[PDB]
Amino acid sequence: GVGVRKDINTLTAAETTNLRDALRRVQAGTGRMTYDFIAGAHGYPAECKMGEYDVACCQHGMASFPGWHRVFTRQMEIALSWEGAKVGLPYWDWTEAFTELPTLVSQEHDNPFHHGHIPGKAENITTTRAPRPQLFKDPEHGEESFFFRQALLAFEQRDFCDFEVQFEVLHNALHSWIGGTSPYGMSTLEYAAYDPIFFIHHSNVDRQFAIWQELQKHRGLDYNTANCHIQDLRKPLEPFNRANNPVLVTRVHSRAIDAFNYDQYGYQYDHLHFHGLTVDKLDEKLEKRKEQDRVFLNFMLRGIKMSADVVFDLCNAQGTCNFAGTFAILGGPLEMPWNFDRVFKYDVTKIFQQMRLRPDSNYTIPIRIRAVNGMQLDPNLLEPPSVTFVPGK
Ligand SMILES: *[C@@H]1O[C@H](CO[C@@H]2O[C@@H](C)[C@@H](O)[C@@H](O)[C@@H]2O)[C@@H](O[C@@H]2O[C@H](CO)[C@@H](O[C@@H]3O[C@H](CO[C@H]4O[C@H](CO)[C@@H](O)[C@H](O)[C@@H]4O[C@@H]4O[C@H](CO)[C@@H](O)[C@H](O)[C@H]4NC(C)=O)[C@@H](O)[C@H](O)[C@@H]3O)[C@H](O)[C@H]2NC(C)=O)[C@H](O)[C@H]1NC(C)=O
Ligand SMILES: *[C@@H]1O[C@H](CO)[C@@H](O)[C@H](O)[C@H]1NC(C)=O
Ligand code: CUO
Ligand SMILES: [Br-]
Ligand SMILES: [Br-]
Repeated sequence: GVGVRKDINTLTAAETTNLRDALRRVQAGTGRMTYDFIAGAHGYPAECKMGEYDVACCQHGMASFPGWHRVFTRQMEIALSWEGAKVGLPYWDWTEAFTELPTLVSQEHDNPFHHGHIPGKAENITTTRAPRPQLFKDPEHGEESFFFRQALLAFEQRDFCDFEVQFEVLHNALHSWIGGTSPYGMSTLEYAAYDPIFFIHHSNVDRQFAIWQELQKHRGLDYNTANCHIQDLRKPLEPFNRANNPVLVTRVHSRAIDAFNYDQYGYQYDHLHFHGLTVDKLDEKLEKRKEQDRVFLNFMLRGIKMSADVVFDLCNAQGTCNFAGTFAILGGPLEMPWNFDRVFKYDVTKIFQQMRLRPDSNYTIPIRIRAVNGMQLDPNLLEPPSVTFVPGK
């Protein structure tokens, strides 16, 4: 139990009550660490500097994102343990089909997981959620969950920095589509960590990282280190490196390169079976996907000082158009500027096949970009995608 992250759907009523009691104490600010102190490491109030400008400390849009958020998620989990939690932060596997948010977080009354207070505002100013409909309805009408298929393409990657782009962009969709137009909530960088669902999401995100590390181990590849962005992964994961961090284990292991070894931080998962597949069976499924000829769109992403949803259509030369996919960017005015150094890949094989289009056919791919407050943005904010054909192996 202690330090064990369980699937949220396996919690007992006693474990649920215990986690709620521990979070209530962390949010009350009377305990060893306060919810504000921890949540403030992520976005608002800006706790980092980029020269003279105050910026959010969370690392996004870069190879250090998984390690930064691994350490952050453990920091909150330790705060809960110090206030009596007997289990670790449960993970919600949102790659399984679901029709509503987990009851742990959706219960409105007597539930610390429902929302968080915004520091600096009156006590009744809290995070809210405004969930977007595609959170619950597969926008591609495909086989299994939209999020499952996106996760498989991430898990296919055999290099950490290639994995990381797929991984992080998938994780953005849950932020965007839980928070929606909420002024304070999951869909902005500034306030997302004040909603306790942040940490249920990031427990699952961290478990996906752990699953990919198991895949890399089984493949005979790097899983406790990486050979890309080598100096970047040695930078401090601010603010966890600072002397006022009361948690020894996160303060002393406060580089992304240290964060590959999650055991040393004192936690583990109940298991790492992805949809009840062992690691060898998962990798077998990934290898089978690679036997087919596929078409991908390739997007170059960068921070745009806001969060947004991108949608694209595939239109044949006669003007018949079908929805071809979607992804999200997480951000806000406090973001550290960023540009990925490689494409974000998006599988459009099925929609090309169904429209009887080859990659070298005549077609267009219209792009739309909408900020999470609902405002349409200029599609030219992002470079148009490129098209690749990948023959089956
Ligand atoms: C959500 O909670 C907020 C916050 O309310 C606070 O917390 C709750 C728990 C209670 O303790 C409240 O007493 C407390 O304020 C609620 O918003 C509050 O609602 C009440 C009732 O409508 C308002 O009362 C009115 O208050 C004004 C005076 O407001 C001045 O003084 C307040 C301190 O008493 C300050 O918070 C205000 O910012 C404001 O300060 C003024 O600043 C000007 C500068 O131009 C100067 O004149 C002075 O510096 C000062 N003026 C004064 C003191 O006259 C009063 O005139 C009026 O007659 C009412 O009594 C609260 O003002 C209001 N607070 C805020 C911050 O908006 C919401 O109602 C809650 N919402 C829900 C949905 O529940
Ligand atoms: C694309 O359209 C042009 C005319 O606009 C035509 O000459 C060409 O054959 C078309 N290509 C395909 C692959 O249909
Ligand atoms: O939180 Cu900083 O990105 Cu999920
Ligand atoms: Br709400
Ligand atoms: Br580097």
